[PDB]
Amino acid sequence: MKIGSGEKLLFIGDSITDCGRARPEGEGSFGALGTGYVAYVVGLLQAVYPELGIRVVNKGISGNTVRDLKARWEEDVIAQKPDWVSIMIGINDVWRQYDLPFMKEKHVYLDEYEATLRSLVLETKPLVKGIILMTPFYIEGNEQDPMRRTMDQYGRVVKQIAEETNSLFVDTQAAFNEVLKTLYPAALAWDRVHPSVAGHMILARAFLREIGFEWVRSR
Amino acid sequence: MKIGSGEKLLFIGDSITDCGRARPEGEGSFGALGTGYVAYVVGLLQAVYPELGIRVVNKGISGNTVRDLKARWEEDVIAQKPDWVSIMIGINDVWRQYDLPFMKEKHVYLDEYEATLRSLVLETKPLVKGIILMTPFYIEGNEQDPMRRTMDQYGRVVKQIAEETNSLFVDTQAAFNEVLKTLYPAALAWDRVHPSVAGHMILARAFLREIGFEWVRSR
Amino acid sequence: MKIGSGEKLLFIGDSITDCGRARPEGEGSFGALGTGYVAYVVGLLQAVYPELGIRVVNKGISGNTVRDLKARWEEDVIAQKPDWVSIMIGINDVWRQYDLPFMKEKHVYLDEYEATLRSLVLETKPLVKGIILMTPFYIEGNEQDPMRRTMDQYGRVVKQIAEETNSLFVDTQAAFNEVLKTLYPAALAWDRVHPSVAGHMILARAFLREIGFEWVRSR
Amino acid sequence: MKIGSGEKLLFIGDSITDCGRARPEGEGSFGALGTGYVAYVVGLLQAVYPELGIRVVNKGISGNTVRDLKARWEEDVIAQKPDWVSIMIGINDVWRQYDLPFMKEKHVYLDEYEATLRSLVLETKPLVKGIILMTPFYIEGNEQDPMRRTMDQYGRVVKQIAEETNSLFVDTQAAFNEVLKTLYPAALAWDRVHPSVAGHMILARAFLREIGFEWVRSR
Amino acid sequence: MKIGSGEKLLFIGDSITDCGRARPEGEGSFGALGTGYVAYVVGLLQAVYPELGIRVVNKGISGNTVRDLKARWEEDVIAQKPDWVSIMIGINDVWRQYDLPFMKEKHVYLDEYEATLRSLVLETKPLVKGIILMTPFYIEGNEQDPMRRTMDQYGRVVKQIAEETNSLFVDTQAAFNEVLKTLYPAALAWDRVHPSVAGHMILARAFLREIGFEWVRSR
Amino acid sequence: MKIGSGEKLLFIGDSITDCGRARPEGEGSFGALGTGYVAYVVGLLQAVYPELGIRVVNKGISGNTVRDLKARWEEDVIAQKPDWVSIMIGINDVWRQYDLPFMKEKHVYLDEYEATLRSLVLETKPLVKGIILMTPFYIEGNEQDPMRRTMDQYGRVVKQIAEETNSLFVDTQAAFNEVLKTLYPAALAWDRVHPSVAGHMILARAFLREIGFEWVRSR
Amino acid sequence: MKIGSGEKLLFIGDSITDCGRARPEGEGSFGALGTGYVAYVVGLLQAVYPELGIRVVNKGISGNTVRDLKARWEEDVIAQKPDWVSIMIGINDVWRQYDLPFMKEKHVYLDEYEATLRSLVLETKPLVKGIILMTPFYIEGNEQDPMRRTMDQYGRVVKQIAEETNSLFVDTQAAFNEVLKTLYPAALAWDRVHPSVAGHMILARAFLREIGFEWVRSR
Amino acid sequence: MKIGSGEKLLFIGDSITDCGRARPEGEGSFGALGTGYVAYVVGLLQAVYPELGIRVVNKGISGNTVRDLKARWEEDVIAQKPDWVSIMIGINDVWRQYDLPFMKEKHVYLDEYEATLRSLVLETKPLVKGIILMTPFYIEGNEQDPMRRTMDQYGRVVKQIAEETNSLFVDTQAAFNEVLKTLYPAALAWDRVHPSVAGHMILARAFLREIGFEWVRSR
Ligand SMILES: [Cl-]
Ligand SMILES: [Cl-]
Ligand SMILES: [Cl-]
Ligand SMILES: [Cl-]
Ligand SMILES: [Cl-]
Ligand SMILES: [Cl-]
Ligand SMILES: [Cl-]
Ligand SMILES: [Cl-]
Ligand SMILES: [Cl-]
Ligand SMILES: [Cl-]
Ligand SMILES: [Cl-]
Ligand SMILES: [Cl-]
Ligand SMILES: [Cl-]
Ligand SMILES: [Cl-]
Ligand SMILES: [Cl-]
Ligand SMILES: [Cl-]
Repeated sequence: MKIGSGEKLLFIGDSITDCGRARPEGEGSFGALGTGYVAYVVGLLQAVYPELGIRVVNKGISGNTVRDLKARWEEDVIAQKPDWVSIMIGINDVWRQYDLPFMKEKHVYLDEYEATLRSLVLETKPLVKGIILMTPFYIEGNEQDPMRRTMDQYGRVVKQIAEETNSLFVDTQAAFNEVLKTLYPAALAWDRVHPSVAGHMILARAFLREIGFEWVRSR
Repeated sequence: MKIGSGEKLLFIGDSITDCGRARPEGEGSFGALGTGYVAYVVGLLQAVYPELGIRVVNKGISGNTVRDLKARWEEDVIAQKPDWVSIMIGINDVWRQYDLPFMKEKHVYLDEYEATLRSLVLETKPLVKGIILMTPFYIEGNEQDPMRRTMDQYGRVVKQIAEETNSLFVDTQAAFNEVLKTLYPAALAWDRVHPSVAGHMILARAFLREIGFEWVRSR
Repeated sequence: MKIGSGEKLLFIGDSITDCGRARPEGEGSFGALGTGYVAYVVGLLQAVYPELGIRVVNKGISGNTVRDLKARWEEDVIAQKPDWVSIMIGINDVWRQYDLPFMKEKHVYLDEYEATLRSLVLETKPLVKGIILMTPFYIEGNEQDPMRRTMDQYGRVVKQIAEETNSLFVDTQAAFNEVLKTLYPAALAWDRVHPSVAGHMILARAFLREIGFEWVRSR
Repeated sequence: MKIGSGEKLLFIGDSITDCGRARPEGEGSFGALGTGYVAYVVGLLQAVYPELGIRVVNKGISGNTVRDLKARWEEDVIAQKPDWVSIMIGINDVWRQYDLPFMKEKHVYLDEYEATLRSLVLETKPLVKGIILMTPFYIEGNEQDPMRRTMDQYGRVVKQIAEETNSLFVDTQAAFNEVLKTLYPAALAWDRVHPSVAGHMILARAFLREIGFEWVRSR
Repeated sequence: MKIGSGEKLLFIGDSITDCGRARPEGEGSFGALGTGYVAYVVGLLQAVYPELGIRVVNKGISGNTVRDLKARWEEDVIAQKPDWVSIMIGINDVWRQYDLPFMKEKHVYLDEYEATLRSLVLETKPLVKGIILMTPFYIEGNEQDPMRRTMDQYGRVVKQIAEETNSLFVDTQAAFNEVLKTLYPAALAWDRVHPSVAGHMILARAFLREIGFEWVRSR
Repeated sequence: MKIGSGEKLLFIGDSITDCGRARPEGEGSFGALGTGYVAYVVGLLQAVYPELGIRVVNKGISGNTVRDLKARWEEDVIAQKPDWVSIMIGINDVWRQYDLPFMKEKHVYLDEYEATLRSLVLETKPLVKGIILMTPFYIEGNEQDPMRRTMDQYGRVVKQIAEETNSLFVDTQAAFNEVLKTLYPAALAWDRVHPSVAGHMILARAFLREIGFEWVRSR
Repeated sequence: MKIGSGEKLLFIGDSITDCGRARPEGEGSFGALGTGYVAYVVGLLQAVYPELGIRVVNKGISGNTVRDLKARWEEDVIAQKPDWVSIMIGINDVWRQYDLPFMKEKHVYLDEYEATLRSLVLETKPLVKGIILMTPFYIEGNEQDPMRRTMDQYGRVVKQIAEETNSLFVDTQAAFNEVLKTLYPAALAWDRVHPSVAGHMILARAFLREIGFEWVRSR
Repeated sequence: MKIGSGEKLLFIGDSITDCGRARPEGEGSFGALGTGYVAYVVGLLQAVYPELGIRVVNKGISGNTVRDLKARWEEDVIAQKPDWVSIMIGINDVWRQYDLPFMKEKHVYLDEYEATLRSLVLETKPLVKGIILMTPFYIEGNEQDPMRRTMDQYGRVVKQIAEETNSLFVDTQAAFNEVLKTLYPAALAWDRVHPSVAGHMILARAFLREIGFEWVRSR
């Protein structure tokens, strides 16, 4: 378990991270974390590692791109003095290109995305114990569907950044891809983005595996 | 125009037809028709052929398969004594196979679909002046996406029942396919099924074209 | 088609233009345009000309007169940098004279209306590709009903302005008048102002015809 | 005053009568009567003739035609054992001909109107102390507007049934016509049917005048 | 009729005047006047004197005493430039003494009430055509019930002020007292203050009589 | 204490008893009892005699007269098998005579009141361990107010049925009369019937005193 | 009775004091006091000592610790110029330690609690007639349950402060403890903090006993 | 994994099972399962064993005891034809003894509990592929708290019915007891029964462990 006793873990991202969390503070055991993967992660950490006393904060905001993250980074991340920061962003940066193809100011293209994401990591890194970069995803098994193919470009950039900055790394697309050998997307998400509890459990599990959670502790 | 003065035109189908129509009656100029293609059809007929005096009833019900249509056919179609019946059914018959793959009782497989749709068309045809069979559709441009491929098969059944029964036929998939040469599905429908006003306009236009509507009357 | 690829078309007016559009921005494919003629225009443009990529903004506000338009023109029109501006105003300028005949400050009489409308057109014209002036209307077929007779005076002023300024011109009253050879007003609008889908389709069609939309493209 | 001490006065009709009255009972001093002319009548009677002890019941139902009155007459009129019955019906009988011209089953044409109203009056008359027939009306000053012209015909039927049955008679059209020499319809009722408090006062005053109310008692 | 053509009549007071009027403006034919005596007055004036074109504004605020009136007098009265001002205040000034007898700051005793009311009249008088002073009231027929006896003291002060300032005068208590020879208070108002439509009609009639309204005009 | 360990105490009456109790059951510690004197009684019993283990059911129904109690007596009283029944009824029996003086069917005059209450008490008495008859009341200190005077008569009937049947008796009027030497009615109840928490405490205290509650147990 | 005629008694605390009181003022006979012990105290004082005319203000705020009280003390206590101040605080100071054991900034430990509480008392004492210190409580009968054991430490500090400052003292825990010889906590409060009416009556009674209330006055 | 491909797993119990599941059906991927352990189980199965194709139905109903389960067993369990039935019941059977100690009909004492649960298990076992008996629980670490001690006894009954019937068994108390070595109950559940997401994760994990789930499959 990478995360130590008494440390503060902060999640940031878009609607997938937000999932109705309390604004602004995003912190608490009784519903403030929202109803998705972040809450599940916290639940599993308290169920299996209750004695760690890890404080968890949810700073997800629905609709955000990486441009949006940068605009609130000082208040929502730096000022919280976290020990660990998890980032999942990119879905909207890409989705806008495809759902509102002529509203170009809503789009964040790959080279802006890469430099902005890198800027967040590099600002943050000297201030925390660690960073977890989670790729964006698209719940679509055809690698050549245009949005899937784009998403994969963004996920490859995240991986490159994590390698270069010695951050932890969660490939969410790879997690979905395993399940998509069996299920058509619509069984997880009608819209291919916002999933069922199952999808959120896919995400929470992928995150926990990368931080060295054990389902039943050797300890 | 195939449809003539004083005739009662009754539309039946699933959510795409329903669009929040008034239940049970589904009839009237002031919101009873719902907010999608059926209303748009009636509006355009009224704007361009006000003198036709067509009465239009919306018997769409969200969620329905053709098995559900059969269960209400007597009270919602035959008892309304329509002159013209327009049917668009099949989306849910297919979609349940993909979004609830393990709840097999909710699926209506091709054998049940064909037999049932066929039976409804045959029973109805001698009772009315005319039938219009509209294909189901899936807003997805890849013919080898599994659900698109299934939907195309269901739509071949509809085409061949229309041909056999000398019913009018509207190929709604082909109408979307044209726009899909330009737009990614998400620009019309996040979930590839329930579209924007533009999608309902694609549907209304396809219907009207098949019934010989003229945008500006030749006269 | 007068409107070119990539251009921004902005509609302004009263409740007939507003129809519940999102405030303040009024822009988007999924409901921000409201539920009336503006949305229908956009729907038909995307259904038939998806590749044009025309951005459309709805700046209608319920209750407005031309005095009101002038008060928000800089923020709601100039600052949007549109390529095309469509204006429909006058209904309230006139209606107040008849529904609140003793609340005179709510009235905008014809000579103020004419000069104010002209001022908007002349301010705007050097900044855009084109202007579309749509007359106000009253859904009443008796030319000598007092409100109808007044409305027609205002529509004649709009026509004169469009001719003088080389704007495009939509005679909405003439569009209604054709339909009113068959229908009593109440079949379109109980209040003779706010119509059914059919009325909105009358308007959308009238607008599209003036910009050279084709229902089925020669192209 | 035609109406005397301890008598039960029952009003029946459509929305103009209903005005949100309590269902099913329609009786009582504290809001059960609704918010229009029936309540205003009861208030004025109470203010000026408190000692009369008149009981008043509102059996108005929004949307009704005379065909609807007949269907509920037994339970809503005869079973209430009133002394005096006031009827105002006909607006919807007419209005449906004009606002839903093609839904002919919703229309109640003059033959059905006369026969039915006549039958109700004849059946009721021997069971009660008195009947008051109030004309329907249309807030429109042009006698040749098609709906006004129809409404005037229906009102001639009412007048002649009242004369034949020696019922009291209230010419509500004539009461509006007087105000319409000054006001355009929209100042009283946007839709020419459901008026402001002023319109309900015109109705209440016309009723009271016919029953011999005095604003200040001669005594 | 004291009130002339084109003049502005403004009502001010407490909840009895307010009756849910629109804030802040309190002016309009379609519900802004609230649902009580003020609206009824306007209704009767439009029904019988439509050609007068009298503008009416409702500045009632629930809970107010005369202290409260003075605090908003410049914005709610002076700044409206009325021709006629009607005042009804005192009910709360008195009621608080009896319902919250130990919350003394809510009480306005008679000598403060008299001087404050006089100050409003004297400030206003040089700016208007006329003032109408309506007494407060308490719907209680025992002159020796403590609250009734107090209320009567306040009404006598209003009468004295009206005489001294040559204002018009409405004795609302005397109007109620006539009806209370027949009805127990609870038939008009459970709380002895907020009445039925009948009570509001008592008030509206009392006001109209003092301004020389005729129910049927000699004119 | 008259009431003993393990006994079921059932309260019945009108709004004063109901106070928003859960329907149909009316039983339980956590809000089912409503928010007035019945709940206050149960709370005080629990605070001071927790060991008594009294079960308490609230069968109050807003609006009821004794005629309504009779109509539900079998299912709401006898079928509950109580040990002790507390009745407080009469307010509405009286109040309808005064607030709806002309709706005579809603009145329950003294002959019906006495006969009915008497019959209920006689039928119930052999089936239970004990009955407590609480007078109705009117929060009004003037014995010659007409409704107070009637209520006092109804309360004499209750007292004399209690004496005859050796039932416990609570004179609720006398409990209010004591406070009314100090407070005007409006300080307890604007409408002289439905009081503040203080009024419900006056009722609860009167009940408890009659059943031999001690505020601090003598032990 | 310690509290004299005309004096102002102010309660402050957490949710147990707040119980939905009106913000900000917290004062009035008709619901502003909330629905718990404070209201009950006022009810009993008005039922038994109506002539005292004691004004009572509720300044409870849900969630508060003693740190929170100190932050609003000047506006919510000093500025009200009370004669008597009752304080009940500590429940949250303790509860947070146990429900959110890793959100340490929400905790108020005993030595901070003691000094802060003392500071409030000492600031206040020269400005009032008297202070009533009510212990916090936990509805749990096992003295060695960790939260109960902590709560008792805080209650002992309150007692010490009251002794040192010559304040009045209410041991709420001792009151509960008597009832907990019979009832399991859940019969009073599922959460062991927020009780039924019974629990609130326990509190109100404990408070009244300490101020020398008599249930039936010797006087 | 004990549970195999294509099998229908039906969960039944009280609120802890229900968690807002869809009624009556309780089945489906998109929210029908509710928001607690049942949904979490289904999500984890889907994330880790998507190919198993397990159908899962939630028949939990808030408030139920085993007496309630028996009353609906035919329609909610047997008629669903499940392969696997998971039962968790007993919380309410116990809790009513403690929170409503005097409403003895609501209690289900150990004799009724054992007999009834036993009978259900015996009747069901020959009709299905397997049964999983989950203990009730109480989030309380003191074995001598009276309700914890009772709950432990009920849980011994469940264990011994499971052993006798060769049913799978989940000791949910033991799973909470482990976390309770660290956390006070209030950190998981204020009321010691309805827990946070962490509590539902403790339950889901205990279930999954008993059915041989692997967090990462050995393969
Ligand atoms: Cl929380
Ligand atoms: Cl999002
Ligand atoms: Cl409609
Ligand atoms: Cl559907
Ligand atoms: Cl949108
Ligand atoms: Cl408008
Ligand atoms: Cl009523
Ligand atoms: Cl109607
Ligand atoms: Cl208005
Ligand atoms: Cl008021
Ligand atoms: Cl309860
Ligand atoms: Cl009642
Ligand atoms: Cl209050
Ligand atoms: Cl709190
Ligand atoms: Cl679902
Ligand atoms: Cl439950």
